[PDB]
Amino acid sequence: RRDFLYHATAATGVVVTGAAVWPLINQMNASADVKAMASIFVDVSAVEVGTQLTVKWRGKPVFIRRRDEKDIELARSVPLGALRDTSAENANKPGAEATDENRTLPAFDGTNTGEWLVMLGVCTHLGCVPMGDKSGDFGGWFCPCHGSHYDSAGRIRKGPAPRNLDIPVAAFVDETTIKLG
Amino acid sequence: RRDFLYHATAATGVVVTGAAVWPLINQMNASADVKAMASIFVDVSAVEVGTQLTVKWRGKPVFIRRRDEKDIELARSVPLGALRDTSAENANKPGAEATDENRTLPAFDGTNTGEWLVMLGVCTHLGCVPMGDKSGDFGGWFCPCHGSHYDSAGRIRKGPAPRNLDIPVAAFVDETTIKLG
Amino acid sequence: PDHAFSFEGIFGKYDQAQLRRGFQVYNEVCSACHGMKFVPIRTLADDGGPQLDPTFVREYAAGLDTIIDKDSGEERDRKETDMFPTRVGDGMGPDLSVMAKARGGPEYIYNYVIGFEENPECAPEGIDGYYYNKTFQIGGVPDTCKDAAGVKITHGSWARMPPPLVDDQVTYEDGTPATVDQMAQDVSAFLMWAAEPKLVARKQMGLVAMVMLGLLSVMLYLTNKRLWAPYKGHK
Amino acid sequence: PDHAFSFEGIFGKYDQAQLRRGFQVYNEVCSACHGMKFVPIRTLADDGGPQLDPTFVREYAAGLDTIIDKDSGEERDRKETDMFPTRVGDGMGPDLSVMAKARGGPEYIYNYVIGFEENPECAPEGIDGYYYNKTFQIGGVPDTCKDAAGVKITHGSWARMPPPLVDDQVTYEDGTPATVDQMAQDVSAFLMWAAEPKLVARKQMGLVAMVMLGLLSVMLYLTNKRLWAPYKGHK
Amino acid sequence: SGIPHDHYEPKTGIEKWLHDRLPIVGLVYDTIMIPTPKNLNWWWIWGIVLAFTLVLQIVTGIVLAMHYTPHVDLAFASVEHIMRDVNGGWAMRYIHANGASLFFLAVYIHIFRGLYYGSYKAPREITWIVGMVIYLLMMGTAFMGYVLPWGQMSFWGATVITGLFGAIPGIGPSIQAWLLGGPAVDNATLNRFFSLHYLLPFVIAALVAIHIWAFHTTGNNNPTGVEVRRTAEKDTLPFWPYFVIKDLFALALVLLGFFAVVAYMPNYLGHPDNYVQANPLSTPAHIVPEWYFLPFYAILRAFAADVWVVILVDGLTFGIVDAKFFGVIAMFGAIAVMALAPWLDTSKVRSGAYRPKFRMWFWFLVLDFVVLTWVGAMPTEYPYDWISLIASTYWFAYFLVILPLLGATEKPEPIPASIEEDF
Amino acid sequence: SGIPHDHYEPKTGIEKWLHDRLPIVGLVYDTIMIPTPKNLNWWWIWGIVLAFTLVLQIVTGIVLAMHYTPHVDLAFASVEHIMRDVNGGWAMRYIHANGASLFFLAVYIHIFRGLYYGSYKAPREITWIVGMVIYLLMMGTAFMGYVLPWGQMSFWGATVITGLFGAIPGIGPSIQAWLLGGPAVDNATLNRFFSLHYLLPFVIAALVAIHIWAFHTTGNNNPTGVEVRRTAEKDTLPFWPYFVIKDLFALALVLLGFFAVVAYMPNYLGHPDNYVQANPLSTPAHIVPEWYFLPFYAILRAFAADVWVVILVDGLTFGIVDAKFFGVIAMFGAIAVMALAPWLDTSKVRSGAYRPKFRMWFWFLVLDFVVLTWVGAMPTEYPYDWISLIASTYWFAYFLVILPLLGATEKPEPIPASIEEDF
Ligand code: HEC
Ligand code: HEC
Ligand code: HEC
Ligand code: HEC
Ligand code: HEC
Ligand code: HEC
Ligand code: FES
Ligand code: FES
Repeated sequence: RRDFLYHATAATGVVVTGAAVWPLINQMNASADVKAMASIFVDVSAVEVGTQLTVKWRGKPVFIRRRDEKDIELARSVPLGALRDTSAENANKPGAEATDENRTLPAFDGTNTGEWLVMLGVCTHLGCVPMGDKSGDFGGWFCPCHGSHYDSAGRIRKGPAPRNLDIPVAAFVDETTIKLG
Repeated sequence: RRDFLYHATAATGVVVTGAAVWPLINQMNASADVKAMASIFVDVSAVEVGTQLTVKWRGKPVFIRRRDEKDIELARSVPLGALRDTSAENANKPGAEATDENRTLPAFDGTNTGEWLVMLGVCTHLGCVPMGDKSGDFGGWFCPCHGSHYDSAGRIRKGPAPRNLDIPVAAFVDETTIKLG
Repeated sequence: PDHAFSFEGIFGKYDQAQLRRGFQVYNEVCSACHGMKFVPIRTLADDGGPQLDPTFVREYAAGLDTIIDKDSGEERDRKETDMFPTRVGDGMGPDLSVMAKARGGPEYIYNYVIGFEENPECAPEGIDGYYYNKTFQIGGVPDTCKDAAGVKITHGSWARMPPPLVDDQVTYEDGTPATVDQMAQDVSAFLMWAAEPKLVARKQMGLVAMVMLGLLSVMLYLTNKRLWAPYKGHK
Repeated sequence: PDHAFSFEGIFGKYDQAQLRRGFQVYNEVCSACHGMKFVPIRTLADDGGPQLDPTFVREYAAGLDTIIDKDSGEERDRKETDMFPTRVGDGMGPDLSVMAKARGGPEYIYNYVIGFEENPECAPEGIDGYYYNKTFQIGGVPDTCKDAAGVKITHGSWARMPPPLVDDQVTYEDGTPATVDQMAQDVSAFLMWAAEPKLVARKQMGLVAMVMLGLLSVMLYLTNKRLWAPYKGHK
Repeated sequence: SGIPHDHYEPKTGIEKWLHDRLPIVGLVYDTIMIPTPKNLNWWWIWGIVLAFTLVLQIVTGIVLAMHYTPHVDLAFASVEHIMRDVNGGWAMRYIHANGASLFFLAVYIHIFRGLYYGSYKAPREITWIVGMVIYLLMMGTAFMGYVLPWGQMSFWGATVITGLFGAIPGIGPSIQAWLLGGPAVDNATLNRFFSLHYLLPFVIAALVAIHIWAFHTTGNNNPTGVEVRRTAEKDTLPFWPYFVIKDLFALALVLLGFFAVVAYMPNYLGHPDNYVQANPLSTPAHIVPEWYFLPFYAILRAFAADVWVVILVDGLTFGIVDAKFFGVIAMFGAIAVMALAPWLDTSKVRSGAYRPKFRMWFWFLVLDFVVLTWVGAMPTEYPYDWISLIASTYWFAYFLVILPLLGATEKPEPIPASIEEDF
Repeated sequence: SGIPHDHYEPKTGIEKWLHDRLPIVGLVYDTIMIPTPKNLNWWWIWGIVLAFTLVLQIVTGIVLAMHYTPHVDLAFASVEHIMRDVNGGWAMRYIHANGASLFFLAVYIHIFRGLYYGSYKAPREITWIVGMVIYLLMMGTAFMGYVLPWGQMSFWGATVITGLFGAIPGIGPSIQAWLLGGPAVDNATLNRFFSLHYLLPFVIAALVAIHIWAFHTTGNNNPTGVEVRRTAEKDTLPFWPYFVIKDLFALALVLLGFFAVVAYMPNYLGHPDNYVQANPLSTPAHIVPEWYFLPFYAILRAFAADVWVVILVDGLTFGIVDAKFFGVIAMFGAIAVMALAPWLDTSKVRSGAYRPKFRMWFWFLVLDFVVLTWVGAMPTEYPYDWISLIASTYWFAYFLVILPLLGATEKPEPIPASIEEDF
């Protein structure tokens, strides 16, 4: 029939056109040489808890450091007052106060926070890498580019750096792994 | 006057147009990051005549080796017969026979040939670098990629390599220098 | 006969056990000299070929050589995102990333690995440091074996690669006679994967497109026959 | 007054003795920490700037650090065709290739090198490992020197570079008082060269083009006045 | 009337065998001897300027692409290879970079000339539509292009002017990723931008094709609210040679100034921070994208819920229309309303040379444009916020309300007849 | 006669306000309802094929350029990035690479259709000239493009097809260096070729613009030596929908075969050696540039002073015209004479369907083309040299002498009247 045949030819042409167009819009999406980059895992695997752990990602280092009790108590004993940046830059949660309870990290899929802290090892002043291993005038990190003193939990202190060390979105992989991204 | 003024305006416009066009055709010519490459000099400067001298150029090595009498006599005692390539690949001269008198090199701006020989260190089979320092079954060079035996003057022997080691265009700089290009 | 593979045709999406076997061989034999830079380590999980377990991929990656860095010179952990290593020189060979296309391809590798027999009865002494292969055609030949005008009288020529495998070089975990022929077939398939990983998608796209275009063409033929009817009816 | 340079204007093609002095200064002082990768060494013979003798250029090149290769990893002799070295980290600074444009430019370098005086009477103790400058504006400041809302009360700030020169750090072969100010001016000019080598050609092109286009424009104005005459004569 | 004077192909045998391909007929009859009025001031030249500038940019770009290498590790190096080794180098780059500035400067005067002399008024809507389409294309082009040197400002300008697309809800992040080639900026974005940047100019030329086709079919505006009186037309001299020569004279002057700039003040319109390589880990102060996008940048970063005239607190009625989305809509509308103008001005009148109130409002509009240009560079701290809000509000007010009210009560002027104004 | 049927813009208000921009008038009156004869066989489709193939190539290329990096160290790697990571990858590359093959195959049938049915004969010279110009542009394009992968065949094909320009005396080496960017091939050549390769297609489209403008002004050729009898023309049905649908049907079939190839036989038309990186130090055996240049490659490498019909020993009279230059001139002439044809055929007649001797000579010409294609791949050893010489000689003989003699004594046929051939 006139109507059926004509309309069906038009429909088939449209379908073929769309099947040809879609890839021209798909090629611009993430190629294979990039999809992997978004999800990167770090196998903690007995890092001798308490010293440090650094891994490359996105072109910047991601600091994964266990906690040393003295470092912890110094952290938990910091009232929000006299704290330059009280925003808890960590993006895995809202703008909740920069408190160690929220600022340390998720709890291994369990219930504890005062044992691990993974932040972005990038000084907020201009992007230098602070030196770790208990340094500075607050028992934390020290930036050698201009002299910015970080604290135990990574909150900025004693320098031009305006804000603390951000915390990327990360969750645990059941007690031995970290997911960065 | 009508004619003079009109034609002169047209001429000036044309001249300016050409002066503007020329650089659009000049920029495509050899840039500064390449002009230097064409002319490269090697300061021989007491290379302890007789062992070897290699220098990078055009992405390939240019062998400059002095002559050892035993190597020389073996060379000069090679009749054109039983010589795979008798063309004297050296491009500083015509297709004259592949003879040591023509095949060794120019004469320091003086008069002698049996003392220096600079050829392109690139096997004519598929472009490997033969090992020097008296090697092979003819007291010359040996290609380890497929087993091609070169002779003292560089003429191919005992292997698949069809032709000898070419000789680029080179002249001397008055007794201590070599000009490659 | 010709020992056709699985993918040799309009179907044959890369039987994966064959590829896992080829991988067991490649990393334990060919990797000693050869490399595959054009091949990421994360492809051993992508569909189509060996759909291995990612964790094993990360382990096998960390167990390889050290690829230093691109920003800060420092020997890292050779993360999977990187590429397979590269063996370059001093008794080493080319890259096998796309060797299955730079030659019907895989049959070359099979009939090449297959064939390293002793020197024939024209030059039994042979050559020092070079070994003989039935199918390689780009190698040297002694003057004793060439004809009057330089052409060789041998089927193949002398290749710089030694015999890669003996009678029972490695064990297969799945359970299979690991003779030389099966290993050769398996590694050939693995290299073809390394070169053409997107083969099955190719075939499926070809099917879909052939179908849709045959449909469109039939409908257009009907439309043409119709429109041109009142002008091709009296004759 | 402002100690204007030679090139500061419609003329001033880079007085070359100044640049040779700046080169004596840069290779013996600034090169210890800084680099100029964006600068080929052969440019020390190209016209416009220091038209040094090529042979000295090859010597000075071979006398520098070892830039290994791009094809075969091996420490070469560092031919002029390569670029100046690069000092990257561990107490080192940025690249001075185009620092004369990333800031009126050279005046910044002059008035920066000029000025490292002692700490003022607000924080005489200063800082450990950091030294004071009166013109750098992108450095830290102690809280003792900041105002009520974070702004600094000092002219400059604290820079990580130490004082580069004393009263008579080096000798000039031409014969000239090598005080700090002259060296600063000279090195500033050298860096401006390293950044804008094609300055004089710029100016000459500008002159030629201004002239030719003024001529063309005058002729077109005459042509216009003529054509539009019979329509603008009665009014 | 509308004398085409096809020339009848009576010249000779050459002009008679050309009856195979008409081409010369087109040129002569239409695109050279197009009757244009006598009353043209010096504001009707900038189209020739734009055409020449476009040709210049296309040429210089085709030359640069012979030495530019799109990749994060070899772009800066290639740009320096250009400015140092290549024979002409600096010339091509400075002429390419600055000529963009002139291009946009010239379109600004081309557009504001139009708003005054009712060139958007009927029967000249298609030209206006096509011109806004072009403006969009060329903005996108210049944006894609500022990125290629992979300096420092490139990276961050791209970052923000792509986060815009991500502001919107539901389909923001998807579009962002599909445009950047990934979560953030990297070589993929660079390749896209280079290709795209090397392709749109031709679309612009075609659109310029239609732009020129339109105003040849529709008569050039003329200083007055009058047409060429087709019914023989002693007015309306032809284009060639008169107006051709006038435009070429002005163009020579403009190129003279442009080359003086290129040779003495080339790095003036630029941002020095674009001469330092990129660091995704450190952001400089005062990114200040460019100077031909500051108006819309300010219209964007003005609405922030920081004024008693803050309509964001009211738009929060719907929980989806947050601030960011509001600013993005405000910018898109700042352009869409300029495009809608010809259907907002409810006046059966023409050039504001006979509409005083319109003159005052229009000069206020020009001042507002300049102010917005000057404000996008200054921080969002008091008092600049109030200034930006006032300016954006006036822009929208003009284009929405002011023109209707005028079209209603704006005819205290004696319109001129006889486009032959022999005064 | 030549009924344009402008449609008078009587549809409605939409078709009446479109009197600002004519565009739909153009499309309808001219480029859709163009009276075409009824006597069209299946050889008048390949133009649609060529247009579609050109669009396809342009699109796929614009996509690839988003991932290709022009540089010696990152081209191969980028091509593999495409064929592996990118979503579609292999498809775009195989469709780009093979579609070039179809493009040239289709132009071959487009051209030989023409030589038969006197489409070069008057009054259709301009179309022929434009077509030869295009052919040249697209050959140069494909050449510039085969280089970009920086394989092994790329390098050496470029080397030789640039040494050609250097063969000539006095201005050979200068042109060679100005084209390669240096003494030999390197990244500079790559950048030039990429840019150029990414620019000419648009020139081709414009030239296709003029190509289509010409044969719309000049009537489509028809199997017969007859015109549409303008003076009303019951013959000459319109283009839409009849011939549109016919061409689309043939095009669907062609694309079906093309995609079957792409998906099952994609690496068939290629050279495997282009999958190994380049070594300027080692040359492979049988470079064999490609399959759409073998004819001219053979015409070039035929004349070598190795036959009793060797005209090189005679051309050596002048010490400047050596062999190489002679072959280059022979190739340029092989094309120039095909372009000059319409002024060599001295016949007041048309399609060879009524000229038998012409039929025989023409089929011999097709055979010669195929033979040349098959010979450029085989060595220059006996007997192939004699074959190549014979074939080139026949090509030149046909195009120079054969057509005049026919035009003189080639009318033993009853020409058909009444292009309405209701048989
Ligand atoms: C060193 C001990 C090797 C190991 C183990 C393997 N290969 Fe190899 N291979 C090697 C060399 C030195 C060469 C070059 C040979 C020459 O004469 O140039 C090769 C070559 C190959 C090739 C290419 C053959 C060709 O036609 O060019 C292939 C396909 C190949 N080798 C395959 C291969 C496989 C599958 C291996 C593991 C089973 C393997 N080789 C091991 C050195 C060495
Ligand atoms: C190490 C002992 C140095 C030597 C010797 C010189 N410079 Fe340097 N410089 C150095 C560092 C560590 C820095 C960074 C300072 C900071 O606070 O970030 C610099 C910086 C500069 C700059 C840039 C200043 C700016 O505004 O960013 C310039 C222009 C500069 N230095 C110049 C310079 C010159 C001319 C030198 C030789 C006379 C020289 N420096 C030596 C480290 C060192
Ligand atoms: C054929 C290619 C090409 C065309 C056409 C082209 N450009 Fe570019 N453009 C480039 C290249 C290459 C660069 C990078 C080199 C540079 O910055 O000079 C660039 C860079 C730019 C820059 C940044 C300049 C700088 O130095 O930072 C701007 C702005 C720009 N283009 C705008 C435009 C506009 C607007 C147009 C036309 C409407 C245009 N370009 C036409 C090739 C082109
Ligand atoms: C957004 C508006 C707009 C933009 C952008 C624009 N045009 Fe126009 N253009 C107009 C209008 C309105 C006219 C007046 C037409 C008339 O008077 O009939 C015009 C007229 C012209 C004219 C003839 C009269 C004149 O003013 O010179 C030329 C030539 C021209 N434009 C070229 C260009 C070119 C080339 C570009 C871009 C590369 C461009 N225009 C961009 C709107 C625009
Ligand atoms: C927008 C860019 C673009 C356009 C337009 C384009 N191509 Fe290409 N072409 C490329 C790129 C990129 C490559 C390298 C990648 C590849 O080889 O597939 C290439 C490669 C090629 C190759 C070699 C294919 C291979 O894999 O070795 C050929 C042949 C070719 N082009 C011919 C053409 C012809 C003929 C046209 C049109 C007349 C054309 N191209 C249009 C971008 C383009
Ligand atoms: C060297 C010759 C030549 C080349 C190459 C060529 N053409 Fe043609 N083309 C012709 C001739 C002759 C005709 C016949 C015109 C007529 O019959 O009036 C023609 C006719 C056409 C037609 C209408 C009738 C037909 O045969 O389909 C189209 C459409 C067309 N060409 C498109 C193209 C396109 C698109 C290209 C290239 C991308 C191209 N042609 C390349 C010479 C050529
Ligand atoms: S960069 Fe970290 S403090 Fe200055
Ligand atoms: S490569 Fe030198 S002999 Fe085979």
